[PDB]
Amino acid sequence: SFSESALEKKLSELSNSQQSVQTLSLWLIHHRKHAGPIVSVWHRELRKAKSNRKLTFLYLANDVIQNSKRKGPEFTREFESVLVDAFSHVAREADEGCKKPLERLLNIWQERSVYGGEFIQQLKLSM
Amino acid sequence: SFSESALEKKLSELSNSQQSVQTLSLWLIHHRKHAGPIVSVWHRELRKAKSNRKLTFLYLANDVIQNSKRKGPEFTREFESVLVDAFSHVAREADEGCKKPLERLLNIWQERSVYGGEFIQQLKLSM
Amino acid sequence: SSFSESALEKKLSELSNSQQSVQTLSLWLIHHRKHAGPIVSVWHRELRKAKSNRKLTFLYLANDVIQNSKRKGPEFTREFESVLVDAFSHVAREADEGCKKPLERLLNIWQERSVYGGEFIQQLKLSM
Amino acid sequence: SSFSESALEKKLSELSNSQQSVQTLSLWLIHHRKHAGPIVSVWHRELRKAKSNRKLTFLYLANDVIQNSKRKGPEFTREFESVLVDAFSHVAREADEGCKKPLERLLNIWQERSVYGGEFIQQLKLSM
Ligand SMILES: [Cl-]
Ligand SMILES: [Cl-]
Ligand SMILES: [Cl-]
Ligand SMILES: [Cl-]
Ligand SMILES: [Cl-]
Ligand SMILES: [Cl-]
Repeated sequence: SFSESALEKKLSELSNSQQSVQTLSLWLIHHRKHAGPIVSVWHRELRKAKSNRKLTFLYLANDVIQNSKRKGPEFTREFESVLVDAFSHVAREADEGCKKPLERLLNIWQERSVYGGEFIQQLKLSM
Repeated sequence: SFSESALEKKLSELSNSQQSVQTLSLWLIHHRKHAGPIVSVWHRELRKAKSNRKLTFLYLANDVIQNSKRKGPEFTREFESVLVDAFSHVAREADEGCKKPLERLLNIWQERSVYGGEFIQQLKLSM
Repeated sequence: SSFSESALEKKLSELSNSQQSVQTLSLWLIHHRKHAGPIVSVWHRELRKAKSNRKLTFLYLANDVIQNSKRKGPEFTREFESVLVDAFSHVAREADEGCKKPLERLLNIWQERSVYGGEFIQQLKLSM
Repeated sequence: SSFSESALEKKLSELSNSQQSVQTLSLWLIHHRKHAGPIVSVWHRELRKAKSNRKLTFLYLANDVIQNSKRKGPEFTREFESVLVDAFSHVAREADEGCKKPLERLLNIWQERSVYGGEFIQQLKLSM
């Protein structure tokens, strides 16, 4: 049964596993009566989610919208109200911390003295 | 046995699987006699590799350098000559096409008429 | 991009487990629906060659192509009908036959590098 | 960041299969080596709760901590010695017991959405 608490839990559990997006999309479409609150929760949770989890939220929106069309235009219309905000948020958050693995790599190298501090500084500056 | 052809093949097969980097690092360290050509091939192949494959090449360099230290300083020294170039290349390539999934998403939405052209244009502009 | 079996092989070798990668390739395959026969044939050839951890994405791609091809014509539904059961069967067998592969590859790393003594590896190995 | 079992649980829940994620968490655990006992205890508790596809990363993290902890002291080598065999055994059992999970989840999607008739699903299902 649908509950906003059940949704927060499934969104929190939304992983990188290939089945994750489509499995959740099936449950969301079964509960299309609640399309408005679903999108409201999705939007709130997309903003709260970490930089690396955000892009999977848009994949979820894409799968839900595309597959909901054969059932009703409610998901298409509900998502339409938040998508400009959603895309602009993910696009700037993608930019801010795109080199996060590179920054993390140099931090590991510094802390584990993989190279000397001067060489670390050259690598940092090269970014 | 080591061959630059055997290396190109293993680098080409270097995937996202958790074991991929450390498994290849074991073979590269066994063949540390060839550290110079290994790094030369790695560097050439890192540049030829696609944007999404490039970061795994640096993870490979990190694992090789860290683990080679108990055997000899050759990998540390050989990598030192190319790392400023390697990091600067990955850091700009990360930036150029960070929003590649977002750009690809909008292209799917346009082509599959998920939303009308005017709404697609708003989403594009929001990036 | 103009259709060719070589272009398709390169696209399948670069296919990743991401939704945007499956769906971007799916757009190109449906644009080239005139070649559904050769497309399905190459897809199946490349699926069998593919690494155990890459096989599942091929099935996600087939489903995305079939579902989205319907509004364009019956070509892909028809072409995949004859191979999808065998394609799924292959993935079913290979997933069982290569299930222990990540733990075996992990153990291989630990046999070579772990600082715990020899009996520890045997204990891990026995657990499997 | 100051050490706490709650901070560690949050860090483990955000731990990804990427090298930079395993190694960044590993830096923090070795900095907090004074708490090796409680760290290993939480790690093991969180590994068992973790989704089948997330379990393997915990083992990569344990190995990175043990290898890099040595130059700092014997705390982590000592603490992981007593649990790593059981931790590995759990992953060995769960990988076999949940091997067919991705194909089963794929079939679940196709049962709900596929445009091929009912007999097709049964044929896929029989292949497993
Ligand atoms: Cl509710
Ligand atoms: Cl549905
Ligand atoms: Cl050679
Ligand atoms: Cl080694
Ligand atoms: Cl299409
Ligand atoms: Cl450390």
